Amino acid sequence: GLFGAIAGFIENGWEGMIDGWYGFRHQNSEGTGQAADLKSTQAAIDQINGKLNRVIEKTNEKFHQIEKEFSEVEGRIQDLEKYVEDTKIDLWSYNAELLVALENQHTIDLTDSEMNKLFEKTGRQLRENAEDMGNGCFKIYHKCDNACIESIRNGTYDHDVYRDEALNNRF
Amino acid sequence: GLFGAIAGFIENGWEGMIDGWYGFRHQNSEGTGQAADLKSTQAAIDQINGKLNRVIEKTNEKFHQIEKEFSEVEGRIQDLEKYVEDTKIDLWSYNAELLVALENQHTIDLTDSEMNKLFEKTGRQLRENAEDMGNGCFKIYHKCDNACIESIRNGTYDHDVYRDEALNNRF
Amino acid sequence: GLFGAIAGFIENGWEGMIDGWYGFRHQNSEGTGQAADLKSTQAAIDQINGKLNRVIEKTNEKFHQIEKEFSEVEGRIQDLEKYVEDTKIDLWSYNAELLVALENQHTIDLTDSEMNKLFEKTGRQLRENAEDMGNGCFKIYHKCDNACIESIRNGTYDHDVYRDEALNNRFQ
Amino acid sequence: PGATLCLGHHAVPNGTLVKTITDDQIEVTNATELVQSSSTGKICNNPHRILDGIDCTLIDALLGDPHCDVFQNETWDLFVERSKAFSNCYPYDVPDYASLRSLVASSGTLEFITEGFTWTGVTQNGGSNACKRGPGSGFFSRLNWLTKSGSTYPVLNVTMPNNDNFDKLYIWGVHHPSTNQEQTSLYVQASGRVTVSTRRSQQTIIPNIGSRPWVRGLSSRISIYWTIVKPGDVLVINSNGNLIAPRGYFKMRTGKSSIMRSDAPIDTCISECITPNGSIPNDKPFQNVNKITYGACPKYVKQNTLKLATGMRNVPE
Amino acid sequence: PGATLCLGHHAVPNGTLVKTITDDQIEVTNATELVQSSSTGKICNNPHRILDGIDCTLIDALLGDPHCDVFQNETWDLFVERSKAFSNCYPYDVPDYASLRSLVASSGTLEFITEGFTWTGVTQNGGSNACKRGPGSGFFSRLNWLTKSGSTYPVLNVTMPNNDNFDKLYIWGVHHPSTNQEQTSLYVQASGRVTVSTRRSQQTIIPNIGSRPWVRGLSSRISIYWTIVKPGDVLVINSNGNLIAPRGYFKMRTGKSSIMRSDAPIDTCISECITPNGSIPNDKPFQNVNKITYGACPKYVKQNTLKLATGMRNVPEK
Amino acid sequence: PGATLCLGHHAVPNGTLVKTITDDQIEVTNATELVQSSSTGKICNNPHRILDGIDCTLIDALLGDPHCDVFQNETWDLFVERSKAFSNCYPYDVPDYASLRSLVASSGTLEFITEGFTWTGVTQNGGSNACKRGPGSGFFSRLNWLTKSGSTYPVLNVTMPNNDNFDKLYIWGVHHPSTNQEQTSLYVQASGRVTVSTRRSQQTIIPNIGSRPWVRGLSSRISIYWTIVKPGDVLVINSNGNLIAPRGYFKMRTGKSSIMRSDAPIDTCISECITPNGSIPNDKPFQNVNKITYGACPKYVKQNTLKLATGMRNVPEK
Ligand SMILES: *[C@@H]1O[C@H](CO)[C@@H](O[C@@H]2O[C@H](CO)[C@@H](O[C@@H]3O[C@H](CO[C@H]4O[C@H](CO)[C@@H](O)[C@H](O)[C@@H]4O)[C@@H](O)[C@H](O[C@H]4O[C@H](CO)[C@@H](O)[C@H](O)[C@@H]4O)[C@@H]3O)[C@H](O)[C@H]2NC(C)=O)[C@H](O)[C@H]1NC(C)=O
Ligand SMILES: *[C@@H]1O[C@H](CO)[C@@H](O[C@@H]2O[C@H](CO)[C@@H](O[C@@H]3O[C@H](CO[C@H]4O[C@H](CO)[C@@H](O)[C@H](O)[C@@H]4O)[C@@H](O)[C@H](O)[C@@H]3O)[C@H](O)[C@H]2NC(C)=O)[C@H](O)[C@H]1NC(C)=O
Ligand SMILES: *[C@@H]1O[C@H](CO)[C@@H](O[C@@H]2O[C@H](CO)[C@@H](O[C@@H]3O[C@H](CO)[C@@H](O)[C@H](O)[C@@H]3O)[C@H](O)[C@H]2NC(C)=O)[C@H](O)[C@H]1NC(C)=O
Ligand SMILES: *[C@@H]1O[C@H](CO)[C@@H](O[C@@H]2O[C@H](CO)[C@@H](O)[C@H](O)[C@H]2NC(C)=O)[C@H](O)[C@H]1NC(C)=O
Ligand SMILES: *[C@@H]1O[C@H](CO)[C@@H](O[C@@H]2O[C@H](CO)[C@@H](O)[C@H](O)[C@H]2NC(C)=O)[C@H](O)[C@H]1NC(C)=O
Ligand SMILES: *[C@@H]1O[C@H](CO)[C@@H](O[C@@H]2O[C@H](CO)[C@@H](O)[C@H](O)[C@H]2NC(C)=O)[C@H](O)[C@H]1NC(C)=O
Ligand SMILES: *[C@@H]1O[C@H](CO)[C@@H](O[C@@H]2O[C@H](CO)[C@@H](O)[C@H](O)[C@H]2NC(C)=O)[C@H](O)[C@H]1NC(C)=O
Ligand SMILES: *[C@@H]1O[C@H](CO)[C@@H](O[C@@H]2O[C@H](CO)[C@@H](O)[C@H](O)[C@H]2NC(C)=O)[C@H](O)[C@H]1NC(C)=O
Ligand SMILES: *[C@@H]1O[C@H](CO)[C@@H](O[C@@H]2O[C@H](CO)[C@@H](O)[C@H](O)[C@H]2NC(C)=O)[C@H](O)[C@H]1NC(C)=O
Ligand SMILES: *[C@@H]1O[C@H](CO)[C@@H](O)[C@H](O)[C@H]1NC(C)=O
Ligand SMILES: *[C@@H]1O[C@H](CO)[C@@H](O)[C@H](O)[C@H]1NC(C)=O
Ligand SMILES: *[C@@H]1O[C@H](CO)[C@@H](O)[C@H](O)[C@H]1NC(C)=O
Ligand SMILES: *[C@@H]1O[C@H](CO)[C@@H](O)[C@H](O)[C@H]1NC(C)=O
Ligand SMILES: *[C@@H]1O[C@H](CO)[C@@H](O)[C@H](O)[C@H]1NC(C)=O
Ligand SMILES: *[C@@H]1O[C@H](CO)[C@@H](O)[C@H](O)[C@H]1NC(C)=O
Ligand SMILES: *[C@@H]1O[C@H](CO)[C@@H](O)[C@H](O)[C@H]1NC(C)=O
Repeated sequence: GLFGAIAGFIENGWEGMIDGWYGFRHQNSEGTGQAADLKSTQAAIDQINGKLNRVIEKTNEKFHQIEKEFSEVEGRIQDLEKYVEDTKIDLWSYNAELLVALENQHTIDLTDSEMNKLFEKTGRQLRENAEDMGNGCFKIYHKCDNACIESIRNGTYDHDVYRDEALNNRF
Repeated sequence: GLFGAIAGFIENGWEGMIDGWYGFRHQNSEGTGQAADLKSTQAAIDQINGKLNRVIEKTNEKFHQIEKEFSEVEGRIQDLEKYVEDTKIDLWSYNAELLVALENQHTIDLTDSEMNKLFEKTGRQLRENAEDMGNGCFKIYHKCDNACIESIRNGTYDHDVYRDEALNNRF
Repeated sequence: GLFGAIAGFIENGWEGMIDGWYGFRHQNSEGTGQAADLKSTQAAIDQINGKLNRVIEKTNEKFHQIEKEFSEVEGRIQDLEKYVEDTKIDLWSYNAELLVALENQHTIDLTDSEMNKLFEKTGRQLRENAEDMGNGCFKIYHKCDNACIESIRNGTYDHDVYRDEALNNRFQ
Repeated sequence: PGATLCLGHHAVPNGTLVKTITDDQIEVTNATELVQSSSTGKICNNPHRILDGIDCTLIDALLGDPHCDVFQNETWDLFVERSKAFSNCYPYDVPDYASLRSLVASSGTLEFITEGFTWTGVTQNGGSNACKRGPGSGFFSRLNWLTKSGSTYPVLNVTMPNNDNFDKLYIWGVHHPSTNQEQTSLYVQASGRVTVSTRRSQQTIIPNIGSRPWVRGLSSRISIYWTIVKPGDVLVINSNGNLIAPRGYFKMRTGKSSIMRSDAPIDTCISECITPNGSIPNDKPFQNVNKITYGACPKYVKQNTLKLATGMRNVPE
Repeated sequence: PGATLCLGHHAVPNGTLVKTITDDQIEVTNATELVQSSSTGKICNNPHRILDGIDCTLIDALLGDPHCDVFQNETWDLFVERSKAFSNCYPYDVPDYASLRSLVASSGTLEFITEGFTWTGVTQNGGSNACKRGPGSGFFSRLNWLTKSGSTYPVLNVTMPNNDNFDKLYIWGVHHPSTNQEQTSLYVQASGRVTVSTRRSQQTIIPNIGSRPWVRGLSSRISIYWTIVKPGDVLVINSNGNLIAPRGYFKMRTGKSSIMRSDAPIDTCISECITPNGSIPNDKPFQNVNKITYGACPKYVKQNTLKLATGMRNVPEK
Repeated sequence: PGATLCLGHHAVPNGTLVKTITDDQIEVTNATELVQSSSTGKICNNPHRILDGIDCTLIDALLGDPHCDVFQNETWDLFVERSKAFSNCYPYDVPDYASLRSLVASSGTLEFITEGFTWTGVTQNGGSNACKRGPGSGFFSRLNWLTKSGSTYPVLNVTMPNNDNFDKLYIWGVHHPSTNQEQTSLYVQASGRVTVSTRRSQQTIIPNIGSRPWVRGLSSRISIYWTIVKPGDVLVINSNGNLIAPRGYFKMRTGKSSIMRSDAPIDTCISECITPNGSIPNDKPFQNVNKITYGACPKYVKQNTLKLATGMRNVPEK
């Protein structure tokens, strides 16, 4: 993808993360855990539902048209009827092929983008208390029990509380 | 948007920024101030004017065509004339709908991208003298008067001049 | 481009990089050098070949159609034949124009992206042993000989080996 | 002394392959089909008014072939013509058959109003054993076969004004005998003529005497013509032989009606979109069931499947 | 002892809603309309040459219905036919009327050249009270109603070569009497015929006899036909009755000319694009005014508005 | 004591200009052309079966104009009509010529099967010095010009059932004499008639006597008609004069055949796509050579060039 997170610096997906599209796994002295990130999950889902609803909106309604199958050979007028329909079908077929190609490229990029945005947001919370290990993980340089982890996941982590401990450990 | 800056880590736009599209606000020892960034603003404007000029370039010119309204019932030939026109209109209506959807998605992403590029460029100038506070602001760890702020805004800031002071304050 | 690397923080391309699309130049105690990055180069090439092969795939096969040139004035039926064809040509010409505009915008952005991804990946390997100079170059704060440079280029650099040396140089 | 916090995304063991700008096949966690490719095989009778022609074509119902008179005054959104249909009256043809079928189909009704045409000096209501109605010889219900009375067939000259506020469709014909004995025996004149006109249009048809192939015992034919009379205009019919006269007009409507050839059964169920293969759902934007459709239908495309990704790239390893 | 430096972007109290791939409505700071949906309601008389048909259809100006005599030799880029137009000459029809109207409209001129046809043994210039020119009887200016002279109508057999370097359009007709008495009284033969040919083409018409509804006093009709003769080809006309003869030819041109039905008034002003509703600007790529257009026009679409974003997402509040 | 590691990308001294969403021209390192704009100027004779009409149109080959009889029973994927083609037999017209030409071109064969029609009481095999076959007078090979025998021409009434499982195409005609003397010398009756029908179709043509322009000595004409007879149906031909009879039927086929007008020479070479200008390669998705094509062809567009970027932005200098 354009952002290089999914199928990129994140080595692979998690089949065990069932209640969200994106999320956090941790290991600390209390064990390991996992939780979905609701906001990123919902941002991707909303964009994809938005896209989907634009596409499957309102088929056209047509009534009397032209004939499209013929039981007798007739020449010029039938040649034109068949050519008009064949032309129409080829143009719509092209439209359908192009539409899904563009949409799908964009769905893969926007989902990659949401992974990357969650990664960036987490890093910004952690300030000088953690380092990016390069694989979508942060090494956190202070004791970080379950409540502390949850404070990162819920956006209330106060980096200043831990900064002295963390800097001593990093440097 | 894809880059996560506009309507993202930058919480909202500034109605008070009336002379530019993107820019800087600061607080230092001489007070607070705001300035537009001309290059980022002009890059966004130039790309938008470029795409607009492509879209509004050259209408086709047509002269004698087919009839499109009819005063008497005729059957097969008229059914065909009407079908041809209705088919054409539906195809052009689709092209128009898709063109503005793709264009508009791209305008939102390219404007988000310009905001993010300006942010990254600023961080890169500041080197080890500042930290990303996570909301589009940098905390600068040294006295940075008005001339110093302007040196950042104009791309001439010399991080080495302040590094000792900054590192002492950060760590 | 959207990522701001090519024609951005990377100020220009290298005409002297003649064996890859993306790569590295270094200076260390053993001199200077250049090397193509094969993975980034191939990722861009593979995406471009992918989109080219989708575009040049499968022309349509058509046989008996309608007449498109006429030697006599005839009025209504000929008017319609010519309008159907003119309409078709204008629609395909529009599809062709739009297709190359969209593809080309995207090729520029995907190549910019591949540059940016390589830069970010390199940064991540270096951890606290280097700083981004802001022009696509890293200042590495330890002695880093040819084999060390190659360890970065091949993705096996061990930041812990050099961390004490680098931090001493960066911060003290 | 510390902790690790990893960011990640979900995956599934087996995702779905889709196409993009750069890849003919790439796996995502989920996708949805945009091409409708199946039908139940049955045409739903709601919400459109469907009229099953059964053994009858629309033109045979129009003319009033006796086995089709069940359809007199019927209406439809969609008239469905079956492959088993057959004609069982006087052998006929219709120059520009396709146009007459189309304009009646689009009108959406066979509502017919009889008018008091006076035919002085001729015998009315001729019939044939090629067109039995009950046990006896008969003829199209909507047409009136005129022949001589006594030893003469005078010049017929009749008019019917349109004093209504809608357009009238008149269906009429011309009889082509197979021999001169037949021509003179029916119409006295050795050669006939039929002229039907309005203030703005006219048709004169000269009958042609000769053998066509035996159909239902007959080498003779009737040719069918039509004339539309607008409000304030007038119909005049003038003939000295071979006229197959109208008995009145069909009321012409405009609206959403049409016609379709199909052998699919009709079922009681609901579907906006009708194809000859049966009704199809219209939740998807495209369909590959049939280029022939009626109603609110997905657009026909050549592809039998097109998958729209609705999830991220699937990277279970 | 430090500073803060924040990056940001502008916003406005209320922007404009646009559509994207993912959103049916999202607010941006600015947008521009791509559908032209209005017209002044008047057709501008420049830069295209507009010819107002007034009370005349193009076919009646072609044939030369007397009240359309003012259109003789006229030219146009766009002929405008009005709903008030009426015919006031011999009642007629044109099999394939639409094709004759189209090819004349496309040729863009009624330039007519009289030719010295000789019609030996018949009376020329027949007229009718259905087709008055002043208080007296008349006929289409470009057609010549031939009838018997003395007690006979001989077979007419005439040719007119095209030795020019452009195509000639010949308009002619066939008279359909209402009775046999009329037929014989005018043409002597009990059944006429008209055959008009070129080297590789022919039309043969047999008149139709019978009563039809009175139009301006008459139960009779004329049917109009047309024949194009290319350089080096020739016209031959052969008839033993019922011929409505040509008087000459219309010069055929190719170019940008056309015809439109409209009741919009013509105004002194300039616009490349014309619809029946009136002229419209063509700065936008699309329009929803009318599927019928002439000139350099935006493309007709069904949408009445389509907004192209020309600024960023408008985010005045969190 | 340290090192510097710079990331970068390649560039070239001059790349190629392409179009994007935002730029009419921007330089990339490489691009490829998507519009085929050239042809060799020759039509390749493989893989499609090409039949060069040389001096003959498809209709003249169909009817059996003697100089076109070389084409008897020929087949083609693409029939190529040349501007130098000429007719050299009895002068004729075909109402709806374009449709007969189309349906024969599409059938892709002139395979003809003679049938044993019986024409009792008329003389067969009429010919003309307008249509020489070798040194003597002759006629179209597929048609049979019937005239009186002795002093009479009876009512012809013949039938030919289709008991095959393919459709039969019958080509037949009607003679229009230039004078009554010719009409009666040939056909006895003063006015003829031809009626040809199947179980659900019929066509009656009344000849029209009179002069057309002199062509190869003749001011008379033949008009050509056609009738298709399906399996289980039957043909009836009924005439009391002026019938130009069929000798049998053309076998109808369905498939990929067509016809094209071109003066391009035909070369020994291989190309799937044929235009009147010559064959063209079909590796590109679009072409601007000709809107007329046959085979697996790029789509015709108006642009003469469209470049697809195949490299990044070319930024050799700041
Ligand atoms: C109804 O009206 C039409 C139109 O007027 C008449 O048609 C004309 O008929 C005449 C007589 O048949 C035709 O005359 C013939 O013209 C031929 C073509 O001439 C061209 O080529 C020659 C030689 O190269 C040139 O000299 C000439 O200028 C032309 O370029 C000639 O080849 C014929 O000549 C041969 O036959 C004639 C007559 O038998 C002899 O005089 C000659 O010596 C020679 O043997 C011949 O002159 C004329 O072409 C017709 N015109 C058209 C437009 O069709 C009908 O005849 C008339 N019908 C009736 C029943 O009256
Ligand atoms: C002009 O020529 C025409 C063709 O030859 C003549 O038409 C023929 O006329 C005869 C006499 O009426 C018809 O004969 C009748 O045929 C029917 C139907 O026969 C078919 O079906 C039956 C039953 O299934 C079957 O038994 C036969 O084998 C046939 O398959 C018979 O039922 C009658 O008894 C009767 O014999 C011909 O059908 C008809 N042929 C065609 C092709 O139309 C016509 O008579 C001639 N006209 C003149 C003036 O002489
Ligand atoms: C065949 O029938 C038609 C229609 O019925 C007859 O047409 C009618 O002919 C009469 C007698 O000329 C016309 O009368 C005229 O009416 C006008 C009023 O508009 C009046 O001003 C005149 O003084 C005259 O009386 C009548 O309009 C006309 N009707 C129609 C519908 O055309 C025709 O006469 C019949 N033909 C024969 C040969 O009998
Ligand atoms: C964010 O996470 C923290 C850590 O779990 C939450 O604060 C704790 O809440 C638990 C359970 O309610 C209490 O036992 C602790 O006393 C709290 N600790 C602190 C540091 O306050 C906090 O509620 C969460 N905030 C939000 C917005 O959900
Ligand atoms: C894969 O994506 C599709 C489309 O978003 C999902 O189908 C929708 O699911 C909801 C909830 O069941 C339904 O109410 C909608 O009607 C469905 N929409 C369509 C277009 O079918 C589907 O659930 C997703 N599959 C998985 C495994 O998540
Ligand atoms: C066939 O339908 C027609 C058209 O609706 C019927 O004609 C109408 O009948 C009703 C009831 O008698 C009248 O109120 C209308 O005024 C009639 N319309 C016209 C224009 O005359 C006709 O009665 C129907 N025939 C039958 C046998 O039901
Ligand atoms: C819907 O009916 C159409 C028309 O009968 C079917 O298309 C035909 O399918 C058969 C078998 O594949 C082919 O031999 C014919 O050539 C097809 N005709 C055309 C015009 O395509 C079609 O398969 C049916 N589809 C469904 C879903 O029932
Ligand atoms: C341009 O003129 C057209 C044709 O009259 C107008 O379209 C018609 O508008 C009326 C009233 O809205 C409708 O009832 C008709 O059905 C329309 N006819 C057609 C053919 O669409 C149209 O509104 C005019 N446009 C403008 C902007 O003046
Ligand atoms: C292929 O042949 C076509 C048709 O002859 C050429 O198109 C003509 O080109 C000339 C010169 O440019 C124009 O004046 C004509 O108007 C064109 N005719 C039509 C019908 O478009 C065309 O140039 C040829 N293309 C190539 C590559 O040889
Ligand atoms: C940048 O900023 C400083 C003021 O802090 C000023 O002295 C210098 O001239 C500026 N350079 C430019 C290019 O404006
Ligand atoms: C990477 O480079 C180092 C240093 O030269 C070398 O020891 C090692 O073989 C390389 N590894 C790979 C995977 O090529
Ligand atoms: C809005 O966009 C258009 C197109 O660029 C521009 O002409 C107009 O002046 C803009 N208005 C503002 C407020 O910038
Ligand atoms: C029409 O133009 C022609 C050719 O220029 C000319 O001979 C003729 O007299 C003109 N007629 C009128 C009414 O001016
Ligand atoms: C390459 O050539 C063109 C002229 O054909 C020139 O305008 C363009 O700037 C050149 N590109 C570079 C990178 O110098
Ligand atoms: C330019 O791109 C095309 C298409 O992939 C390729 O065939 C050609 O060799 C390329 N040229 C260069 C300079 O790489
Ligand atoms: C012409 O083709 C037909 C149909 O294949 C064949 O049966 C017939 O014998 C052929 N005639 C000749 C002379 O080869």
